[PDB]
Amino acid sequence: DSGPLLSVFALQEIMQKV
Amino acid sequence: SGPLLSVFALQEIMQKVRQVQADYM
Amino acid sequence: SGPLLSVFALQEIMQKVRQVQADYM
Amino acid sequence: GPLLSVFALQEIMQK
Amino acid sequence: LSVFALQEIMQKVRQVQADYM
Amino acid sequence: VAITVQGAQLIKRVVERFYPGIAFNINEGACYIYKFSDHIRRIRMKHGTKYRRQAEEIIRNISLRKERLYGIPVLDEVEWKYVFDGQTFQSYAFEVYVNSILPWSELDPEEEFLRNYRVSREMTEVEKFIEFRAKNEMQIYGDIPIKVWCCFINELSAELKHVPLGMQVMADFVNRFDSPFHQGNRDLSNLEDFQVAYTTPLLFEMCCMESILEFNIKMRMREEEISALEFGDMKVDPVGLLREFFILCLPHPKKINNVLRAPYSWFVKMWGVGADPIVVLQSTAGDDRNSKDVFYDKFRTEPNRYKALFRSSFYNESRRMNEEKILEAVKYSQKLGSHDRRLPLFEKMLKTVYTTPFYPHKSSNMILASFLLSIQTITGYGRAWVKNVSTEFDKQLKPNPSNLVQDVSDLTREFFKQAYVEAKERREEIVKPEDLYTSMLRLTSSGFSTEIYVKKRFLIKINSRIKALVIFTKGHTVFTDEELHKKYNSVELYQTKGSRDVPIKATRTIYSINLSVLVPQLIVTLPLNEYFSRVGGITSPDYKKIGGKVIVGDLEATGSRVMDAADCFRNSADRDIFTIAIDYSEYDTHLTRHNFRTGMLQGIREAMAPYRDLRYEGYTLEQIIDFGYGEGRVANTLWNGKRRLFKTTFDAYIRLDESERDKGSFKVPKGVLPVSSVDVANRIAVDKGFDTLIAATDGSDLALIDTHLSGENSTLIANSMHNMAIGTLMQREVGREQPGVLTFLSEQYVGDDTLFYTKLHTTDTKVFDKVAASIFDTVAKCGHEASPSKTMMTPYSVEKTQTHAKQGCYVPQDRMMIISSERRKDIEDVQGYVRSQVQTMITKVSRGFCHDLAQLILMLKTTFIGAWKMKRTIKEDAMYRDRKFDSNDEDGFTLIQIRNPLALYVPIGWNGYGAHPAALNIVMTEEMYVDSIMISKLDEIMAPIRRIVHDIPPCWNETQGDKRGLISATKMSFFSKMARPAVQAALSDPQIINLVEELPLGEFSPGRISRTMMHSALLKESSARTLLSSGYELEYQKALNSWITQVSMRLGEESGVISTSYAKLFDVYFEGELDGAPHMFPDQNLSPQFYIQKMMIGPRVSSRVRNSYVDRIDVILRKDVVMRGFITANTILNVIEKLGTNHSVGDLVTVFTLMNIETRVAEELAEYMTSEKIRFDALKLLKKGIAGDEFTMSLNVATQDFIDTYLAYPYQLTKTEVDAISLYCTQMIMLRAALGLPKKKMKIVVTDDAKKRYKIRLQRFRTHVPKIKVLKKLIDPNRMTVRNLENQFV
Amino acid sequence: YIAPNPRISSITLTQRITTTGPFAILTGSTPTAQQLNDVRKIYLALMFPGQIILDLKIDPGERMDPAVRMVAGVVGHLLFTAGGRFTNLTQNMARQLDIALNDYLLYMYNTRVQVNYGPTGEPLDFQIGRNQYDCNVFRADFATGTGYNG
Amino acid sequence: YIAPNPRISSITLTQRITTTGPFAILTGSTPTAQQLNDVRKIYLALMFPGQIILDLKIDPGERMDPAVRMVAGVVGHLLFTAGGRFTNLTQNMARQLDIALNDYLLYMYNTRVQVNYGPTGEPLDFQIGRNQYDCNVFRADFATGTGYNGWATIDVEYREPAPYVHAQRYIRYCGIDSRELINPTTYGIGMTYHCYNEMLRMLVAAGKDSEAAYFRSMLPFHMVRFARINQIINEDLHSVFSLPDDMFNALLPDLIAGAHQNADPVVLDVSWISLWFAFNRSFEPTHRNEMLEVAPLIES
Amino acid sequence: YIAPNPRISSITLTQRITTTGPFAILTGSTPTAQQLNDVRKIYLALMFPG
Amino acid sequence: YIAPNPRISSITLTQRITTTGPFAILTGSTPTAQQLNDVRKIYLALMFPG
RNA sequence: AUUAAUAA
RNA sequence: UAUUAAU
Repeated sequence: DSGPLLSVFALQEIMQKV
Repeated sequence: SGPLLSVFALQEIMQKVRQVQADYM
Repeated sequence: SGPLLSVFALQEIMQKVRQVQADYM
Repeated sequence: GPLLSVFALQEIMQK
Repeated sequence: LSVFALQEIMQKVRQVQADYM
Repeated sequence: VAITVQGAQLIKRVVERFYPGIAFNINEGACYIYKFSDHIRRIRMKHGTKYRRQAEEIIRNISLRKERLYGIPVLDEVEWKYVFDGQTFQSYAFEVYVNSILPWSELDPEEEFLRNYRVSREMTEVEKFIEFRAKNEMQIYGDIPIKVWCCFINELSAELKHVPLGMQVMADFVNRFDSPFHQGNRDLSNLEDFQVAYTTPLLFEMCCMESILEFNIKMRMREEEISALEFGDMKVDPVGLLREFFILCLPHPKKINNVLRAPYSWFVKMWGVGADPIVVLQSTAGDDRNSKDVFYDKFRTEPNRYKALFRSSFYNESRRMNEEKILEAVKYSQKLGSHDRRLPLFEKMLKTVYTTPFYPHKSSNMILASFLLSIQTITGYGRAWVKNVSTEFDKQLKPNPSNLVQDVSDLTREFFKQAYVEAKERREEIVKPEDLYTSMLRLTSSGFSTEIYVKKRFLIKINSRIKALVIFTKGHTVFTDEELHKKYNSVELYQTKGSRDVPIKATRTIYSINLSVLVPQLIVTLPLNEYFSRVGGITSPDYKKIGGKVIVGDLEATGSRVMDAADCFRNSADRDIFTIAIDYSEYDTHLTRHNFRTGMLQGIREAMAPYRDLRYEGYTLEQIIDFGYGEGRVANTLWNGKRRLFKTTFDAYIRLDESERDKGSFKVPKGVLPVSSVDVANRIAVDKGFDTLIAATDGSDLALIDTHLSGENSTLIANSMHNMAIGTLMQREVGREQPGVLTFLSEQYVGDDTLFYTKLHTTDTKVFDKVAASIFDTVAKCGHEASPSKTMMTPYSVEKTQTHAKQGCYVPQDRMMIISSERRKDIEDVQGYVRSQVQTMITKVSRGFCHDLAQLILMLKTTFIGAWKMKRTIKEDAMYRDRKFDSNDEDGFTLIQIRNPLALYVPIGWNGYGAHPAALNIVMTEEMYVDSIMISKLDEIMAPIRRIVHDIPPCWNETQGDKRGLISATKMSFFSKMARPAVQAALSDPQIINLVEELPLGEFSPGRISRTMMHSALLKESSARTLLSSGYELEYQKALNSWITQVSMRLGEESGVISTSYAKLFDVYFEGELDGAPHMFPDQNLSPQFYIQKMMIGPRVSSRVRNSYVDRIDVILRKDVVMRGFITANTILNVIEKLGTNHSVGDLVTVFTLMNIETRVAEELAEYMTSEKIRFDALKLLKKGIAGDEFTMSLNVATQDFIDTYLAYPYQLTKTEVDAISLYCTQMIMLRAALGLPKKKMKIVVTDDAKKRYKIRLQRFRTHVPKIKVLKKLIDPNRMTVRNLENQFV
Repeated sequence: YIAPNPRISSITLTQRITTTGPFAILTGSTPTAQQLNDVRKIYLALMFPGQIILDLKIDPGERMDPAVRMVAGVVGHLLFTAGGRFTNLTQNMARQLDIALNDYLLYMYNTRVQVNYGPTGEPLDFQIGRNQYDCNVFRADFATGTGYNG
Repeated sequence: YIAPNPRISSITLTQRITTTGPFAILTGSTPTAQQLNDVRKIYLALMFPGQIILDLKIDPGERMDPAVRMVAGVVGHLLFTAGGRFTNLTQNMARQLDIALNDYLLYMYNTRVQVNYGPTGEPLDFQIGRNQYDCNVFRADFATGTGYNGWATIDVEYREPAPYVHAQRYIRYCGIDSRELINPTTYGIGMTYHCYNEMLRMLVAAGKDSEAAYFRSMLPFHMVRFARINQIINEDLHSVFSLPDDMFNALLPDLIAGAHQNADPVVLDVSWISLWFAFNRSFEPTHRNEMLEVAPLIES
Repeated sequence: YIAPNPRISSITLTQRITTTGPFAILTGSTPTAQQLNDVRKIYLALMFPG
Repeated sequence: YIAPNPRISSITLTQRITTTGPFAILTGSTPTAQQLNDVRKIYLALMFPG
């Protein structure tokens, strides 16, 4: 099975942390 | 106005996306 | 581009239009 | 900027 | 060439056809 | 195993074969090549120019391949003799073809389909006539050159380790005769230079289509793990059937194929109706037999009640004539071509058609049944030579006490009289004199012409005959005394017949009719069209009203053939229903004045009785019928068309007097010689020893027609009502002659087609024979005649309007040809054309085509569609710029652009096409791509796409959309007396114009509506678009220069417009198990990708779906035919948003009427907007084509039930947001079902964290209250959806 | 034929945007040609008292609308005379209008309004309101003319 | 199957825009094919009183819905007869409908509406309203028939000799006489019966004004439906194959007492939402049976 | 752990669109991981009384 | 070994109207080899009491 | 040519 | 207008 499909803001946070 | 999502950066951080998906599951 | 009409001015314009339409008919 | 209020919106656009 | 449809859905199709039979 | 990598490798090999020495890499978006031609240089030499290269350019590159222009190499195509790698075979089919080649001395000037005539180095008028016939009948058109098709076939044959027979035939031809013809890549309609015969392009097209069919059948049979098809239990070979059918047609393809259409379809229809145990799929619907509320549960087997009824005489005669037609076809093939081959397999199969069982639940039988219906597309379009034949008066059937002509006439009169009453009961009436000029807009070319002036703006004349332009210019000249009384039954007055190509059958005749004849017909036949337009009704014979019997709207009402024909499956699944389907032969020709016309005219006149006090420009209604259907208007018109030809000798021609050789006013073909009159042509013309063709020129070749015409305003309605009268007499006569035998439950008439759902109360063969004889006798006595070899009278089989149903299941047919087209295609916008091609492929796969083969075909097409479109741009130093006018370098060179095959899987908006590799019916948008690349199961499939997703150059689109600057100088002189009373009253005084200029009507205000209509009519014309798009290549060069190889996804689309990307504002998780029971559907024979989708998601059992604001407004505006092409839902939405929330319904009605909308549509719009005032959120939804295709409309998606059972979303959203979320959910569930993921429920999840809620609130505020609307003072703060935003996600 | 000022309807019938009723949905209609001819017939009946009278009809293709009945039940009692010295309409039309008025008066009835039904099952046989207004007087009776303009 | 005019629901059930209740949710739904089949089963049970009876079913994949339950509980007491002379349904179904009606009547209870509970813990055992309407009358009692269509109504009548001497009875649903031909456009304007009036009184007394308005405006549709059913029963189904009066009079006592000496009634099961769809559809016959005039010779 | 039918909240807590309150605010939320663990703790405490 | 008549469990009144049985899932199942052996054991026990 | 279904 | 289904 696949996981959750993240929103734009969560991906933005994962970008900005690194 | 709204946020702009770059495909290149998402492709770079795909491994961390997979990791956080695994943690949520 | 401009402000929205109110009820009053719009109804006045529409009343004039309807009177002219009735006269033409 | 900061999130607006719907009550301030009519004050601004009434001007 | 090979079939581009993977076996997971094809087994289900075979099962429902066998149930029809 | 991934389709992407194998398809990319295959298309790379195809490209490398087509252009030898090219470097085509699969890791780049496109490849640019230069082409050299010496045509322009030698004609530039006429103006005194010189070059240092002479002829060294060709020798430099043809064998050495060293021509490089600014670092980009120059190449050329591969010659025909090396297309198939030099292979050769000993195919007997090639020998059969070359034996069937005829000399020129066996010509028939008026032949239906051209046979195989030779090519000679000499050139007389005979070969010139052959050439003139071939140039406009052997055309391929299409969108891809046929040599690319041959190269793709070669590569696919190498890859599959299988060689088709058509490939063998083409290889054998090219191994000995080399180049058969030359075709232009830039313009595919430039066919020339026939070598061996004039039918070689047809031969190559037929071979390519046969190869495609063999590949399709092999792949489809491979998907199901079967090795052969079955006829009952006996094993058959589909390749053998296809080859034996292909070999027999070689001497004369179109004629033999058109002969053999009927027996194959008869065999497919009749197979299995007599097996003692029979297998059916149970169905259930309402009491009416035409009900669409059908659901399916399971298969079963039951004994056959009608087992003993198939030894009757009718079935024996049907089988015997169906065998005899095949026998004559075989005899003709064996005579024309020197061979003794036949069709042994089909002949063996046909002998036991009734008693051999058919299994709907077995793939090996359904696939064979579908295959037997699709092999008829090999011959391509039925382009033919249609000759003019006059109406032969002296054998039409006259009324007689032994006939029923008077009865059909009287019943037609009665039905026409009743139709007007039924239409008036729905408040639909004839046009009144106040609407005479307005109604002319409900009527492209005409018999008139006009001249107009246009001004170029970043003063020329053009000629146009379009109905809109000619009406707009000179509508007042149509309804005049001098024009209405003209009689078109002379040499100086006539019309002309047109021709339209159809996929398989012979060419259709088009009857162009003058506007002055069409207007009176419209005046008295518009209410009938409107009354019969709507769908649905009761089809029981005991029901009084006839609006339900006419089913002209029943088909194509919903965008799915399966949903619109569920009653066929239900009635074929039932054992109590006996179906009678009767077809007529030359139906239109049999509608004489004795049986059809006078009754119709009398009925119309008697229905026009209450309206006697009206006067239309001083004319009564009776004069209007006279002008519309009179003597010189319809009844006895003289029509011009193709010339009649005779064979004669040259010596007798020169021995003829000079006066008899006068060149008259009628043009003649190239190879024929002019002759003054028909009789003098007849006197000299001889059969044997012919060397000259002649034709008359004075006008005695014209044909006089007194027969129902297909170009009339009320053709379909009158045809269907005449069919209803025939069926009424049929029922009455069968009730009289055989009482109590047949009871009628349903009657349907759609023109020349009749369908009955009856119950049969007998088993004795004699009684059934008597009933059938009575039916045929009744049909014969009415003036028509029905062929017994095509009449259907059977249970367990229903066929209605190209839809087949056997034992409760769907038997599809594929006639969607992909190689050719009816006419030349000009690709103004590449992206839209590729989108439509993907739509067509979806339809084909839904009809039973192979999914992987369709994907391969699309990958082949997507690379070569846009090539050769650049002739002026020169790529120098990585810059795209205009060429210099004359030079030694850039003269005679063009740039070729070949796109990557993977561009088929790049979302629209990143210069790609929106297709998904998982399933063709899923549209790939930007957030769709992001979701796909976040799924671990799709890694191998999506890996090749990720390299080139950002490197796709922009597409050619000369119809960019914002076309402005073609201002016309001539003014519309018709607007004064056409405008609706609101517009006329507004224009009556200028102060009203000044006040309404305050209104936000804008572009459609009465002061400037005329120019808007005029421009919208002008840009509709084609040549005006060509003149306007002359300088588009500069804009394309600018677009290429400004391009940046970066892509990014956005949440909001524009100001006030949102899309499915709005769903990415939240997090999405699937959880919660659902029902695992598979669903039953009647349409078997699907690829596994579609089959799993229909198994996990059931068929649509709900009548309606969810709709958006834009869709509802558009559906309402579709009523106003006059204003349909000008006002869209976007304009109405902008108007109602420029008004506040504090508005009355009457104000909306009056402003909509001020925008020239009809009053009823204005009332509909106003009541709809008043009903939705509280819930209106003033947003527009942008659908990228999601769930709009043929197959997806048959699934239980985009419904309220689907939303209830699959989706959980926060209650705070507005309607448009819910629409976007629902579309996203539908597409994601379809993807998950396609990929084999478990069935779960989508849940929109928002936690209690303050930061994420603040971000969501800010984005929602931005979307609902944009800054640009605030600055322009366009936001209403008192709207409910705005006040709600205060406390949503705090 | 002249219409009144739309401000009356705006401030009275559509005064609140969160509710709806028969009058509210009927204010949105405009007459077709046949309805205008019917209006001409009504005025011709009015101009000739006694000599011309009216009756109600139903078109064969039409189906009956309840809001239209509810509105007509109130309008007809104020437009027409049905007894005393002359009449404008037949007894059947008066009976149908009385039934329509009865249906309108019980439309959105609630507890805070007091309804005490009468001994008989005839239409309009009840007392309504806190002060118990007697609605029996609005039933047609051609001898006295009660309930109409006369 | 005919549907009523949408104006009734538009001006009664969705009369307020800012509030959504059970009836407002149900009035915006669309039936599927299986629910139409259930409606057909319901009408077949209606046309054969006592011989075919109804029951409720739930699929193991289905789950219960509150709004559907309340709507069905209200509607079932008006569609069906549950005692007196015959029955349309089993005792379990009546019990479930009583519980659903009880759950609907206490849905949005507030202080100004007065509720006074009785001694027992039975459903519907309380007084409601300012005037204290007693709701105990609506609980099912098969011996007396109170709370359903047969409540205080003459359902079966014997008039005059019939062509088949073994079946003299006449069925009168809601007290309607089927000796007249009816015009569907204008029939039923001023008609009523006891159970419908009592239900309207109870709905008003509990504070359900919009629902009471909807049911008041839907009454002529109801009357036309039951007139059609009465005509179909009394004129089309009269045959030698109809049950004798002696056997007909004992169907309900045998069901109550649990006796099995005679044959038992056939039982069909339907879903909950099919009741709401059946109340809003009316059967309109368009084609009489083609064996109607040949039946006596076949019987002979 | 299973949630009830959403129609209950649709017809009881968020019935009126023109008003809000504490329950109407809390209806539109999903738990994080820590709150799910707290729910597990609550049920464990319930299954071992005292 | 003889199965009971299918008409005992269900009745059809019209084409689309049919009564449902309480043990539809069990009556549709088919035994395996081991279950058939168990049935044989049961009948052997019945035919030799004690 | 004529009506529909999608796309723009 | 573009494509396609049908007549």
